[PDB]
Amino acid sequence: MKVKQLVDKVEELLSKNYHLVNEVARLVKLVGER
Amino acid sequence: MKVKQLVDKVEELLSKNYHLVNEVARLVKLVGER
Amino acid sequence: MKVKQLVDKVEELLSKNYHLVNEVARLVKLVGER
Amino acid sequence: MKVKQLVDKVEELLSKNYHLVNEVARLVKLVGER
Repeated sequence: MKVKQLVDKVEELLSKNYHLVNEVARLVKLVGER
Repeated sequence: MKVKQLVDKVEELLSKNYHLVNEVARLVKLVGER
Repeated sequence: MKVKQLVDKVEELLSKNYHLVNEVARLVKLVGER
Repeated sequence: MKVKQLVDKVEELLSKNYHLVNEVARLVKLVGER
């Protein structure tokens, strides 16, 4: 199923973005608190 | 429903991005006043 | 159609996270200088 | 919209996301060598 495969890929994309946004939030916190 | 749950997730990440971009802008302005 | 709407939102998120990460790199360089 | 349009877009997003994840890893390493 082409659409099911695409949605699987979007799900993984969204998990990767959840984690990278957390990483960025940490960097931004560290700069703020120097 | 999977697609709806993924839309909820992207919306949460869009809001988190919004506030981080705003925080970075605040910090750049402050650091530039040093 | 739910999938195309999800894909557009993921595109928006990725574009905004590119901007965020660009600005974080700029901020990190700035705080090292200033 | 055709399924093929969505598949091609999601492939583009996956490649763009790959580089985003790698840029965040690069920044996390740089900050961690504080």
